[PDB]
This record gives sequence, C-alpha cells and structure tokens, in this order.
Amino acid sequence: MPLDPRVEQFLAQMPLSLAEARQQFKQGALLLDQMVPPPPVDTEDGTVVTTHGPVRIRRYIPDRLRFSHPLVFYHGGGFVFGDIDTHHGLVARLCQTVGATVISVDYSLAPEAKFPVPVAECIDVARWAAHEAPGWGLKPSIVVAGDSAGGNLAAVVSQRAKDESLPIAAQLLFYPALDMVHETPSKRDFARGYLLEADAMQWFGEQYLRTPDDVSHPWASPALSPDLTGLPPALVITAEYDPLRDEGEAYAEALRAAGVPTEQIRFDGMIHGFMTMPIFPQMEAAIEAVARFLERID
Repeated sequence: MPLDPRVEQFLAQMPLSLAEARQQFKQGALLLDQMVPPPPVDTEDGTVVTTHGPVRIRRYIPDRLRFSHPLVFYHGGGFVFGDIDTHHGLVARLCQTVGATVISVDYSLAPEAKFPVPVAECIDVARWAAHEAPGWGLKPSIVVAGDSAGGNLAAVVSQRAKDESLPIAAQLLFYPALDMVHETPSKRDFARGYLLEADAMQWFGEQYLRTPDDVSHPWASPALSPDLTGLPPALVITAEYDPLRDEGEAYAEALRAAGVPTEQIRFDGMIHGFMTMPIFPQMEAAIEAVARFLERID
C-alpha cells in the first residue's frame, strides 16, 4: 500500500561519539514532543532495587483510573539509546487514554551493560510492580509493553514469566525485534531508507550482545522459542514499511496458533517508530487499539 503522506514528508526531510549519538536521539524526541505536546499527567519518580542494581522508574497516574492492572513499559532505542524522557509522549498518552497506571523503566543501556542484564532488570521491575499493585488498588497481575527493543524485552519477560513466578495478564508489543538469527523478506526489502536501517541494527547488536552466538539465545531472539502455549494475551502492532515487520507478524501468527489470545494489527503505510512520533495520527490510533485490547482482558 502507498506510504502514508505525512510519513513520506518526514522521511524526505531527514538530513559521532556514543554520548553524542544518545544526545542526538534525545534531541529528536524533544523536537517531536514540541511539535505535538503530550497530555499533562501526574508522575512520580522512583528507583527499584534489581539483581543488577538500582533501576530508575517513573510512575504515571491517570486522571481517572479505569484499568485494573498496572502497565510496565520498556522503552525502545536499539538497547543503546532512549530513556523515560524520550518515551514520555507515548507513556503519558497510554496512561491517560487507557486510564492505567504505567511504570516506565530506565533499564541499563548497552554497551555499558550487555545482554542479558536489561532482561533481568526488566523482570525485577515487573515483579516489584506486581507486589505493589494491591496498595495501588489494583490486581497483582501486570501488563508488559514496549516499542522496538523494548518490545523485545516485553516479549522475553512474558516468556520467562511463569518460570519467574511473575503474574502477567497481557503483553503489548509495538514493532518488536524478536529474531536476530533469520532474515525475513521485510528485513531484506526495507533495509535502508525507512528510519530503522540494517547498518544500525547490526551496530546495536554489536553493542548489546556479548558474542555473535548470543543471537540464537531465546532471551535475545524470543521468536525462536518452540513452545508458546499459555503465554499472556498479546497485542502485536506492526508497521508496513519496517524491516522488523515480518518477524513481528510471524510471532503473532505463532502465538495465535499456540492458543494465545492474540490481536495482530498492521498499520499500513507506516514506518518503524511511529508510536513515539506524534506528528502521525496513527500513533493515537494505535494507542486507541491498546485501550480497546485491554478492555477485553477482564
């Protein structure tokens, strides 16, 4: 299907040390938020004790609480970039539109921390949230969510949940990375020029993984896991013109065939990253999809 017109315009107007690259990513997120301001939302900052150290979080409190599970949100950025502030535009909207409490997680970035450190942190924070939930007046089963690399983390946390005695009611995967081993058609065909590029993905992996063999570990490549039965209900949102599209959609099909309640939504004409790009109305459409999906959990 054609590229969305606003996406087309955005790609046409696109024009370092690690620190400079991280700063440039943050500046880009700020510019988009200046173009389309987030909704006001009450927040509280805190720090969770994990098995790998303190992890900063920010809890978002909706004006009106309508959803009975906490959400725990893991930002994207290739495992190397991003933070709570870069994803505030998305999380503020998830909070207020769903009417959910959301815990946004500042997990440890690569290459300073390597695989599987953030996976461990993200489990620990989910466990904390499940423990805290009743004192927030909520059910002790959590919803995990994330975009891109953060969607990878949400998927892995979900696969580990039973083994980790972690109660998870649903998983929300926004254009996740899920298979670092296999090339898919979308990975070949949309490899260059659609914001998320082949060269960058290679580099992100070099920063995150310890050795090349880690690509086949299921905590890096959750799509390789042979048994998906009994996993949490899943919303899998993809973008049509995204190298990661096909692995996302294939994982949704696999979940569905494993008896996992699954909703699979491709946003046509879109690119990777669209749910943190509020210049696109499809971002809010996708957040409405989240609210509608979560209405069905209880």
